[PDB]
Amino acid sequence: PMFIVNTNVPRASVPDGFLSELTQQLAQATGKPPQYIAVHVVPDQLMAFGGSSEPCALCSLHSIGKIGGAQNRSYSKLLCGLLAERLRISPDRVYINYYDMNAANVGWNNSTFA
Amino acid sequence: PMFIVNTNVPRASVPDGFLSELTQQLAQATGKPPQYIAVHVVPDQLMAFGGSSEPCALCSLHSIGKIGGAQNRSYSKLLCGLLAERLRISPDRVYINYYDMNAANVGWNNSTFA
Amino acid sequence: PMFIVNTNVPRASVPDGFLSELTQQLAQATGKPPQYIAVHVVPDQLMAFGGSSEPCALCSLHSIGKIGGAQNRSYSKLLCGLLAERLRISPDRVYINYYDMNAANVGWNNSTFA
Ligand SMILES: O=C(O)c1cc(-c2cn[nH]c2)ccc1Oc1ccccc1
Ligand SMILES: O=C(O)c1cc(-c2cn[nH]c2)ccc1Oc1ccccc1
Repeated sequence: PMFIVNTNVPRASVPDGFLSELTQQLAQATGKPPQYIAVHVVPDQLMAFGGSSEPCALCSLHSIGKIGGAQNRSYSKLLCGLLAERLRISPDRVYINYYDMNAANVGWNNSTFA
Repeated sequence: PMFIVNTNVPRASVPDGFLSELTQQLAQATGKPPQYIAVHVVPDQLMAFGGSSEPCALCSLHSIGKIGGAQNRSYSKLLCGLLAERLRISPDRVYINYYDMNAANVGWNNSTFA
Repeated sequence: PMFIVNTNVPRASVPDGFLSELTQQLAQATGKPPQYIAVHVVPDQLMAFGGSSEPCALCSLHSIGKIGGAQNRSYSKLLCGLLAERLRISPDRVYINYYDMNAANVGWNNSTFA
């Protein structure tokens, strides 16, 4: 999968090791090999949630297959938990958008998937 | 609703309270509870529109329902106007990608909206 | 179309005129009018690909209508070729997500397309 986090929480508060932990945990959760997992964190952002500048996060999980009701709930729980634990962002100020990418619509290594 | 603005307009040009303004106008325009309205502004971007460096913006508005023909026309007029008045970006150098997210694909507060 | 590059390659490693080259090349590959081609490059990002933080890119290319595997493979090679040659990014560490936007869900110039 591809996972992206945008947040108003500053650079300093992003623990070293956090990108690795997202890669590890996302492999463990999705049933996907970690070699192709991409993770992206953007701190120091001018954003708001409900109008308020209290810590928040706008996130994105792109996957080729394996997206739906029950799975997206378990990923939400895992990643909210991780953002709360590591960046002190409350779960109710996190949004995670899930996308099921069709294989031909994902470019990689001078071509596309499958 | 989630609204994101990326622009080559510098940090200094974004007026104080712009995020709240976007949150008020989006709450009106969509009829949605204000607590669910997220906004994000990214200034100083290395962007071009038509190959030119002139002020421009690339935006997106994600929502669970309330996305379609007339609504999007109206959102575009509202939002381009706000970007013209506040950021001094000509409407013809603005894109806003609209997305109608299914409830099961939007994570929040340790779960999804399903 | 709209092309967006996010990378951990620094600001300085991005050559001058790279946005015009991307605009040039996208116009000649796709046949689309250059005036509506939007490009966005975001250097110095905190990201990892396959657990590792060697130079990488997570990209997107949005078009109105008409997406297929033949075109996407050609765009992938073209775009991967430009990132190798100019940004020193190995093609096996580049994702490009393709999207077929409906005309009505792309806001522009106070209205939407078609
Ligand atoms: O988890 C995925 O399905 C997966 C998803 C993506 C992706 C990048 N942007 N949008 C989607 C890339 C590689 C993947 O992993 C693969 C690993 C091996 C073979 C095929 C895909
Ligand atoms: O190349 C495209 O398909 C195209 C894509 C977009 C777009 C913006 N955000 N997401 C997609 C806008 C105009 C386009 O070009 C057009 C040219 C003429 C008429 C309509 C669209």
